[PDB]
Amino acid sequence: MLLLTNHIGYETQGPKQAVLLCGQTQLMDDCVLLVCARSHQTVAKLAIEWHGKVDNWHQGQFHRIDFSDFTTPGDYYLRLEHTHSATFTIARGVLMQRTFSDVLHYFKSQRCSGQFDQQDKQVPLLSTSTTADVHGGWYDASGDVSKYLSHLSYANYLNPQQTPLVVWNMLKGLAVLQHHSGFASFSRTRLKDEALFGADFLRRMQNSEGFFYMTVFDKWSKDTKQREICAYATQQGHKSDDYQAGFRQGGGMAIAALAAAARLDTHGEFTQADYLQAAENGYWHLKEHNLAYLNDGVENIIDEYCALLACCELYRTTENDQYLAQAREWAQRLAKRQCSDEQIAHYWSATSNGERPYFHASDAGLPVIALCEYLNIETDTANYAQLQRVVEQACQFELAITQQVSNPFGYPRQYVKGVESAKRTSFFIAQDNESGYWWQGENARLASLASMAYLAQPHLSTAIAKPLEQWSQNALNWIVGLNPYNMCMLDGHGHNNPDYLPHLGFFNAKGGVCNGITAGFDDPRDIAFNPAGQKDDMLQNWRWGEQWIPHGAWYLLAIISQFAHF
Amino acid sequence: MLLLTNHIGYETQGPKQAVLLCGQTQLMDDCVLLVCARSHQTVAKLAIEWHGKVDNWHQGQFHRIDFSDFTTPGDYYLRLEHTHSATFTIARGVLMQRTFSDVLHYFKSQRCSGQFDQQDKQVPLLSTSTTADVHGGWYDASGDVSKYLSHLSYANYLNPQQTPLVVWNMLKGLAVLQHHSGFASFSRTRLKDEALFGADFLRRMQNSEGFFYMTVFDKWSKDTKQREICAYATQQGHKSDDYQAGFRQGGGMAIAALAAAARLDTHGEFTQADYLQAAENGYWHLKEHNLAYLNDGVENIIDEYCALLACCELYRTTENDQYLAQAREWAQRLAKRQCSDEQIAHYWSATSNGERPYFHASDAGLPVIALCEYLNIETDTANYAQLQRVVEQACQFELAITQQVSNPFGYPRQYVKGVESAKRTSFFIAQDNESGYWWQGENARLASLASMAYLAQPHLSTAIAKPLEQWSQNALNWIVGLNPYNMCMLDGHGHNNPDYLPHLGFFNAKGGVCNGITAGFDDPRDIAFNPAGQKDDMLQNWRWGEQWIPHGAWYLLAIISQFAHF
Repeated sequence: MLLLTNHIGYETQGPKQAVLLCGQTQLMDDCVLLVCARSHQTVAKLAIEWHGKVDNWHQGQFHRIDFSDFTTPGDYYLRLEHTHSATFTIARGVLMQRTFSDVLHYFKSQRCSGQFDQQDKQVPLLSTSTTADVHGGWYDASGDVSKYLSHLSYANYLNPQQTPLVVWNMLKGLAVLQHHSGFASFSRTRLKDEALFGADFLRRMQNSEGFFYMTVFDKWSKDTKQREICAYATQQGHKSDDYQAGFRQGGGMAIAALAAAARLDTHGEFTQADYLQAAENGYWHLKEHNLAYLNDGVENIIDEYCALLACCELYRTTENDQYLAQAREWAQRLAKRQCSDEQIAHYWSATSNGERPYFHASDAGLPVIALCEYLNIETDTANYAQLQRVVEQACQFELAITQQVSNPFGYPRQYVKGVESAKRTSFFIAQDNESGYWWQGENARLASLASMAYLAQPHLSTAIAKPLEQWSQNALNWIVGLNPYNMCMLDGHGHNNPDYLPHLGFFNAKGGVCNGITAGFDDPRDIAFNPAGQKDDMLQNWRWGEQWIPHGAWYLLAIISQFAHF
Repeated sequence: MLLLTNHIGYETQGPKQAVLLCGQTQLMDDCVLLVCARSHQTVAKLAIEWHGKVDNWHQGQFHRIDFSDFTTPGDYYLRLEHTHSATFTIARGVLMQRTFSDVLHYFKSQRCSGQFDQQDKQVPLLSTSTTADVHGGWYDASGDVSKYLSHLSYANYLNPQQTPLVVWNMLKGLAVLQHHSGFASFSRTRLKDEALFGADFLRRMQNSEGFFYMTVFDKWSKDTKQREICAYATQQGHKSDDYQAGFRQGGGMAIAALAAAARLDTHGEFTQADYLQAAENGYWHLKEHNLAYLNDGVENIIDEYCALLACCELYRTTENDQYLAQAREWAQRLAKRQCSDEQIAHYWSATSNGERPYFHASDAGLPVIALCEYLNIETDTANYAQLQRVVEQACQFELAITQQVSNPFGYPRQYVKGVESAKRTSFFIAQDNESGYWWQGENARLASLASMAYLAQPHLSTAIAKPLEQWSQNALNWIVGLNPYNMCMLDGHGHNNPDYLPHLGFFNAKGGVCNGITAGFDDPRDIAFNPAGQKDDMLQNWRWGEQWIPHGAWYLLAIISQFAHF
């Protein structure tokens, strides 16, 4: 008997729900009390909405309690007979003004420093006798002082955007809140400071030929002397000299950041001109050699969304028609990844035939986000209205799929497929993917989708506005404690914050978001977080408790997009 | 009915208590239940110890509940009829392994950066047309991006040690936990990284002539262009060109850090030789010109404790007898500050006549700490046994004074005197001091004293060991929520964390410790934290909610000393 809630709070003018975890499909009393937390007096009577089993999640039976129409600010909790929820807050831009500072502190806490950053001034390029100066940037995870543009390059369909995404997300934040007087001056300064710190690093990560180094990998040794520019593969981190980052391999996103970084009135250790050049150069180089840098030699959706962003950002900065033309092409290419099949319409396909769907535990939003950046700069109304309808259909999909089974928690669902298994709709990603091993929590994904929904509202019918308000909130709610494990994954907030590997001195950091909750280790249709079986297996326990900078970066853009939307 | 507890936990083999806040002097039933938090079954029956009123603290009536003899690890809470305490933990080195990481993250979060640090490369020296490169170090407070060796130099008896203390505390931490296998290798790396970052800054803060710059002050403007090397006075921060830091003005401590920094196998942006030189040079320069740099031209206790440390650290590093001789002199001088008067024995005197006692809301420990560093290096057994007895008597004092009135909370008491009041024993400092305005929370002071107790045990009888174990714990307990305001002052831990000025974007940072609780604003014998009267007055609300790097630094040394002691 648990009343699961957002451990932080709900928007005054926003969707609000909770979820009841119990034993039965119905109870005697069908009502829940919203109670003022100071006065302990009831302030609303709430109807329970029955549901029960969810996929095959062990914990028990789950039900929904909506209290959206309630719009009076303050602190409340839910009560149900004996049991009552944790206190939460209803206010305007609650998440933003509560967490934003701490998330940014996290980033500043995880800046590459000391021994490691000294060494990163003279880093071996694998297989050569060359060095590069690639100091700066952020350590990637609670237990990894390696620094990434991307990894899992070898699986092809999995490449997550890492250090670049951080930078671009931050710049994109500054963008939406420039002119917003409710965003404090010091708070704007802090976001520039961090963003430009990142930009500098991205600029340093570009080899003179025009490509960007993909990884600075230490094989998880925490050895200074093992820090090498490379790629790697498998869970044993076999290093390889394919360190050229293609569009999907984090290069596309690195261009987009540096182009946006160029538009700031201030700059970092490098000038605005320095950034823009590195962007333009880096783009036309990949326009030539992308395919040579792709492990399977075929561009997929990830390349398409990444490159579109790069072009959209370069046009904005330079106003040079070439880039609008390139955007237009990439957009048309991306719109082609919109596929319908015999059991679901307008899903995103990785492959061009529609045989393997797109699904991502990190950047799942970007398809729609990237199209929205295009729509923002596309003045020809034929092109606009075409790709407008793509964005509309893709959002209709996200809603359709997520509401096609019993889903009290509102957890965004997705179309997945394993290397050797059938296309199926799912809560979590296919564990049996091309990596051979890789799967973890999706907090990044959730916040990515949340961000997508908020940023798309400009280009969407007001028919589908309110539904996405809910979808996006339900995603965020999960991250901060409206989940079966009654666990806030944002550290230093809510309850039951998970740590990673304290006994080895690899702690989580306050303000960071951890990987999060996954499908069952043994049972794809169950749910798992640090399950007893594998909780102590250091080969597996990374999947849940460990923090990873994309989770934070997407959370940061989500809360800012949310703040802007109210 | 509140059962106040440590919001984190108690040592398995450590003193444990709670405090009952209620209405009455006695209750009907006189017993409290220690309850297992997982099984909800009783595990001990605890006697209440009656007390009632404390000084003139408004909240109500206070009683003690001791449960020290209970030594079974796990999670428990106290229950008393309907009401129960917050869950807490009993384990070995509980505070250290719970917080250490986060406190260090805080420091890395508060490193001087961005536009501010760029500007700190070319800082005007007030009244001249000179520049100094003083980039690095940590921002001083939640709402101050100025960087300090010390301030309140003008009041003479108030100078707190700031940036140097951080560095020295950290180095001193590394020292006690070198060889300690329970301190993770990565965790040692992080502490060096941060310490050496600090050392570099202290090295940069030394003008070539041999003195150190006292402050890098921006008049709280958060303006880049207002950053000037200077001193200042009053609450309006009137800048002045007396920027030479004497022994008490943070110079003594800066020497001590750089000397200890020289002993590390690794080094920062400057070499071990660079640090040692800056130390030796800086010392012999102050040995000459100290008096010229003191606002009132007279050395007081603060100079004596600061300089002793410097000498003790320089002897350890160089093994050059000159410094042991200097230590020996400073020690003899400091022992002279031990005074008895007609109502209290072996208090610390600021002035040489004993007319104004020493009391400090920051570094109150150092007298005894500095003598202990001397005792650590003093081989002549006459000198040792003399100053041994001083350290013994000074601790007997701290215990005597703190147990002379109804004191359920165990809050270390102190001998104070104002500009406008008689010598009196007190909980908090004299608000009516030489600053003209300055008084705040004493969390630094508490942790300073805790640290003192742990580090002194080597040189103390086992007769007075257990009492100081309790005193030190009772200090720490207060910081993390065993206080009338049921408030953990360590951010990201316990309950009711206070923020500072979020509406202006001057947030507290997770891992930091804030100023804390004070005497009543209107009533010296009451207690205050963000009281309604002054809570919104921005001229006064700094006194409570604001974070300040000494609180953190002393907390960090306390938890480390504690960890070492069990």
